[PDB]
Amino acid sequence: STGKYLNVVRECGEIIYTLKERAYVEQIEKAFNYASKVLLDFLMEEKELVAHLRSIKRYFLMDQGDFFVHFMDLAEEELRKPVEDITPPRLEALLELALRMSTANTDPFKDDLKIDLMPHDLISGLEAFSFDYIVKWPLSLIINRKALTRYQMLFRHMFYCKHVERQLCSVWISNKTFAGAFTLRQRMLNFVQNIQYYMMFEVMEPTWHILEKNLKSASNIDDVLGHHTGFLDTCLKDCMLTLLKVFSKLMSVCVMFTNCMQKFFEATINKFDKNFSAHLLDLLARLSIYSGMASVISRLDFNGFYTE
Amino acid sequence: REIITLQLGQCGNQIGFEFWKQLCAEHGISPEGIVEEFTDRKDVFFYQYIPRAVLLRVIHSILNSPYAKLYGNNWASGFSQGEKIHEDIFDIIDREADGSDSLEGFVLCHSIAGTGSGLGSYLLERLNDRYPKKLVQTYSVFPVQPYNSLLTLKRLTQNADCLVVLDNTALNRIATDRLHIQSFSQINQLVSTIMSASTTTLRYPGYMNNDLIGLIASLIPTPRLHFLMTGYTPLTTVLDVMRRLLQPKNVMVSNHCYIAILNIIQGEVDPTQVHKSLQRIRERKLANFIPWGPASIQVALSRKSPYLRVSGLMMANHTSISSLFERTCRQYDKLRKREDNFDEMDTSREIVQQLIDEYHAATRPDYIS
Amino acid sequence: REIITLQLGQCGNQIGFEFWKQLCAEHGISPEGIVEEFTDRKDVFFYQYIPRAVLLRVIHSILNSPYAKLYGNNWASGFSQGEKIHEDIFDIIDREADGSDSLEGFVLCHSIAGGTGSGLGSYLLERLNDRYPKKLVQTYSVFPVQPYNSLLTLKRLTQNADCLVVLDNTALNRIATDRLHIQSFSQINQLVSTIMSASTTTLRYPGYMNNDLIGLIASLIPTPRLHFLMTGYTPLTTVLDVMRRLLQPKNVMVSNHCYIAILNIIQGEVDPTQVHKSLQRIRERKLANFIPWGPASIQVALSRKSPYLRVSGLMMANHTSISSLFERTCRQYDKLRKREDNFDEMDTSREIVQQLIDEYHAATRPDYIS
Amino acid sequence: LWHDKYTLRKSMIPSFMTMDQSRKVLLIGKSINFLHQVCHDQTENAFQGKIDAAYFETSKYLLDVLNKKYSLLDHMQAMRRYLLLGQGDFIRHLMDLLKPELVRPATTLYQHNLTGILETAVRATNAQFDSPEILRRLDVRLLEDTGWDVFSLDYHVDGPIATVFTRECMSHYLRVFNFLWRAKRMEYILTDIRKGHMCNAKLLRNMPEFSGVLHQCHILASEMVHFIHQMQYYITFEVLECSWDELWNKVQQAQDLDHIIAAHEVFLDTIISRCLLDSDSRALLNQLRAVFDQIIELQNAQDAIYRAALEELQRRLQFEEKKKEEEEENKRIGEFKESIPKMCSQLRILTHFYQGIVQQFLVLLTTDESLRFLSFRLDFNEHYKA
Ligand SMILES: Nc1nc2c(ncn2[C@@H]2O[C@H](COP(=O)(O)OP(=O)(O)O)[C@@H](O)[C@H]2O)c(=O)[nH]1
Ligand SMILES: Nc1nc2c(ncn2[C@@H]2O[C@H](COP(=O)(O)OP(=O)(O)O)[C@@H](O)[C@H]2O)c(=O)[nH]1
Repeated sequence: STGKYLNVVRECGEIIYTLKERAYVEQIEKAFNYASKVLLDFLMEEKELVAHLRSIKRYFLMDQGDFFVHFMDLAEEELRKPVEDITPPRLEALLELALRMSTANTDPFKDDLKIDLMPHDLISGLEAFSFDYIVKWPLSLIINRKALTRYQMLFRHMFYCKHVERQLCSVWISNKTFAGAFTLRQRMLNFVQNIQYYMMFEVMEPTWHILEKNLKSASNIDDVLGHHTGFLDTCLKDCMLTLLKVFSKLMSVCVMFTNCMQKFFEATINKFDKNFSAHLLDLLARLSIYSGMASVISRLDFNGFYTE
Repeated sequence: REIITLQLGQCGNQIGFEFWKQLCAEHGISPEGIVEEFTDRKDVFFYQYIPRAVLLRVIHSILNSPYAKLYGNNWASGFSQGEKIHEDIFDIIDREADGSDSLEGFVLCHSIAGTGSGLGSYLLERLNDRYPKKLVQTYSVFPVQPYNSLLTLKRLTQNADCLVVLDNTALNRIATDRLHIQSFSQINQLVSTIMSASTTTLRYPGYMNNDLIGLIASLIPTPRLHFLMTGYTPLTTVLDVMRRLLQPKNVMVSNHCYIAILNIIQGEVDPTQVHKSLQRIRERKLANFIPWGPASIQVALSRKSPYLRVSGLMMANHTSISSLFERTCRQYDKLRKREDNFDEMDTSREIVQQLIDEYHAATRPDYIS
Repeated sequence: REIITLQLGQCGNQIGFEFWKQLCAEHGISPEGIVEEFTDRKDVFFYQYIPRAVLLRVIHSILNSPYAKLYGNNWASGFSQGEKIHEDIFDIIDREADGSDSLEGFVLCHSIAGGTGSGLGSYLLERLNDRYPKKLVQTYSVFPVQPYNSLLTLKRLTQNADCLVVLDNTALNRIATDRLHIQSFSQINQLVSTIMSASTTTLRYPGYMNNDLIGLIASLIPTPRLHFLMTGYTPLTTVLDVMRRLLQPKNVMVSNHCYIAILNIIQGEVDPTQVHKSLQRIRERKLANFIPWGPASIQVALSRKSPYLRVSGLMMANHTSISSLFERTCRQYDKLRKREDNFDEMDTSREIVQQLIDEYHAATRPDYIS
Repeated sequence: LWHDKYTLRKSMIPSFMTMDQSRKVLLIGKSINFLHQVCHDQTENAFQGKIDAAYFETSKYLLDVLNKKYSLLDHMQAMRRYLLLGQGDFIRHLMDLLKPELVRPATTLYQHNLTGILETAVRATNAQFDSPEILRRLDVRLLEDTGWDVFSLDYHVDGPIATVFTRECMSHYLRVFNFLWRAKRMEYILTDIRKGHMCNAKLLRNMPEFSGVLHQCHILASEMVHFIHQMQYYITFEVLECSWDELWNKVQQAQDLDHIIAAHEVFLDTIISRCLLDSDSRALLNQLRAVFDQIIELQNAQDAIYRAALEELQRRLQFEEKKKEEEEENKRIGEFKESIPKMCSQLRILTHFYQGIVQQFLVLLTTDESLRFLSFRLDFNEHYKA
């Protein structure tokens, strides 16, 4: 573990034997403790590991807001087209233009974002889009293809929830210059914007806040490799990503209701109500039966509503 | 998405001129419109730096101020003269619209109490004709005065897609209670604190709320109940701030229940005790909401400007705002029994009555139908 | 290949004099027409040094300037007086032409708003189309009884001049009040001369492409009718920022719709490897639209700033919106036609400008062909 | 001298010298032998530091003598301006003077005549203000048809500077110069046509029955000049200005004359690769030649339609100026209108085949990475790809 650190820095830019005295055992540590301090600092100041994980969080966890509100605004018409119909030379030209025009311009590692259209959905066109990140050799020990697709599994689950309430909030202006759908839109908007808040500030954030501090007291690489996969298996557990497929079908009636309102009937709005409200009550029934996974209910209802 | 702002009348100019001064300092921008060396998204309000403002004898006071390189009393007089310069002021707004990438809104700052009342009534009508897809938020300020006030309310209840009330009366109390002033040059310092901290989530991008339509559609459930009041405590944990916002001593307003609450915490408070306080607010029951629809409270964090400590602002949609109207509605009938058709006032009179009824119907368990 | 320029009327003479001042300052040439000690190809516009200019009251002002060592109001009156002195001016033009090794074009700088310059330039354009059939004619015409003269100049310019660059005093004054805070001719003329000097940058500093006027013309103008161009000058830093600030309507000197051809000239010392990324991202974000019928693209070229004199840039566009301006003039003419020997020439002018506006309006259709 | 005369010996390299260090000495020795003869100028761990100390000084000096006097460096810059058309100003005038000569067949062409033309261009353009030494080597050579198939420049180099080029860089430059010469005459043709149309419509703008077919002559031009005027930019920015930057960056910091040879040898392996002159990209270049041919066939089918309208116009001028009979010409004017739809079927079938060879050209680019930047240049605004 000593020389290997010396090589991922070199290519980029006395000991005696005694018995009953360890004048060499201590000598190896006085060098290994410098062999690491040059590499770790090499990753934080120049090509900014802790200053390298933050950049991935901005796009994968969608921390940076100015980049997505400007990217989906440009690449929406070219995503509703079906799969095997869109030219990647057309998307990447919009991704590059999305970063520079936004406030993500101050990012040294921004040039490692690549478009990767997955073949399968979250078990087309829009449900088959996800970023890909390529990293060099020495850091590839920590963030590798085995533990990067996990970053790509909890990304699409957040790009879906960000897309629906992006257009659900878009129909909000079209109707505002037949009159009983406003109290139903309230039932779905107060559901996604009550899942997103729990998903961003009380799930991944807390885990991330711990990891940053949990990497200051690291002692060896096979521990950092534990504080990382110990962070991804928690985000995928506290979220609904690990089954709970009722959420998948629950989202269908939300996005489809946006299509009906976009076709501008009175017997169809009330049809969505009995269908969506029934699907929601299936969620809180299963979210409650457990041994946080319980505080989510306090986020869904706050007025004692849905007390049935 | 850019937001082009408007300033009408002596009030709108003074609050906007002091709104920009609060923003120009919150960024590293010298009053000479030159960036100082000394991450914050600044493209929404500034054009690469020049503010996107369209002002309309206080103007000379700005041209003599060090910020010069940064750019009657009847309601009928305001609406009449506004028709005579229909093409003049729309030349400016149009040339400022297309030059922008993608217009998003029209934050309009005007007081409903002389010419700002009649002119603003003219603009909010004309914008909906040409621009039908542009949100129009207004930071209206509450004070023949009963006449000019309510007439603007006719337009502000069917044109403006949002409205933030800031009455001078309740502000004057906070000016007297915790500032001991006895002046316009002081109460506006509080107004500029409310206007700037309102759009703190647009200029500092976070997890959510990266666009104006994200702050609007969350609070306003229906096109009519679109009036919001504010609350600003710092004049310490998140529980200390959340408890102070709900006290009636802090709200800028002189049964009843909330509709939607959004909390803005501009501190460096760790994001782990954010759910604990919300859990506690539910237990002690410091606020009640509508019984018919599911109403929840939302809290949002942000980051203070390093170039300039925990603060807090709350965007509230409270039914008790209906009280401010009744004070206007009441004094109107008194002036209606004291002295070419005089029908616009009566037609405006009817629609305000439809609005107040809608509020008092919002607190009923059967507000639907 | 040598380009000869002509200056007519007060506006044309003033802008040409300021352009020559700017160009002499860009090179090492003293006002006394003597090279100073202190790579730049200067043979095109200068003769071994004397400029290739033909000036046609302000001449006395120029003769009193330190640069002395360097050399009615009706349209019908201008045309008549230009017909009267055909041989007198054409002897000068012909001696300066045949004195040159290989003539290339005839740059004409004049104001079509009114006076004698309008009619004189009309007559000169007709006579140059008559005599020289193989010489390109570019015109740096400046836009403002005025509607009459303007429309007549447009009638003569839409068939004779093989290219044209519009300059509206209204947009220039708007920019002056906005970002220069003037409230004057001698101030807007500064920006005019800046745009002009930056227009012919690639001819004086040789690069990979654009070593001749045809290289600039044939790229933009696809058909002989659509030969009106507009200008943009953003610096008043990466190339992406420059290209994003250029396509903003705030900078274009112009008072559905789409683009026909775009050309960018970058005079900075920028890294030339990021230009393809800039174009990729511009196509991604879809900041500008093109014609639907034919394949039209945007071209970009670099150059070097004058070392004797930072990143700048200019943009030449073929936008279908320019027709709007003509409409106004057209409109006014109609308003002037109903309020007051044959008076038929003005009618023919109205007819041909109506033809041109119809062609512009049809250019933005997916079936513009036929 | 650079390409030949200095070849490493794989057999007599000592074991205590790594294979990479043996290419910094062969590049340092060649940098000094070429600095004397051709340029016409005369002056362990400490061991590794000595090689680099002699590298970052000799090479940095070779460029100074090759940029101020024209001196191994002052030849590299001067060999890009002329042999790689990097001058522009000089090659423009040189294509106007060789036009009356190369149109003749090659049998009547003799080298001793062209040299007077080349010498005339260097005196007229800005290339006169130049080092006399590098101008002594710039000459012509005749490849062994038409004059536009056997003309090419050579710039022969012998002496110490010949150990950097080594007879192979001079066999690659001419392999490149052919592609830059073709893509330069295919452009000056398309600015001649585009010049004809600006003087064409200034004469026959009075025949409203001819503009219907004359229009298809303009659209096919403006659709053809785009494909060429865009490929010129990919040649300038993504092949020349980009691959040369990685050479002048690995020269001002290299040394020992063996990091210069290896930096200049790979500079000729990317241009051959970035241009379509590779070995496995054969199907792509032969596909491009067909597009180069369609530009000529337009220029032949244009003047035929152009001149046929000037004759009928000239007769119509004299048929009325001398008289100011009437029935014997209306059949001539009547038949002339009947020949118009015949010519329209030419430009309607020439265009429909030109688009069939470009939309096939793009499909071949999706094959090796830098070519993707070309597909965007052509397909801007998606004029193709539906
Ligand atoms: N909050 C606040 N209100 C103001 C200020 N200045 C003026 N106002 C309000 O504006 C109203 C007067 O408007 P006025 O200036 O006469 O409008 P004008 O006729 O267009 O000039 C008063 O009723 C005040 O309530 C200020 O500095 N702060
Ligand atoms: N942009 C610009 N236009 C000018 C300037 N000087 C004059 N003009 C224009 O020239 C016109 C007057 O032309 P005039 O001198 O009367 O022509 P003349 O009768 O032939 O001498 C006015 O309408 C102006 O718009 C100038 O310095 N800049």
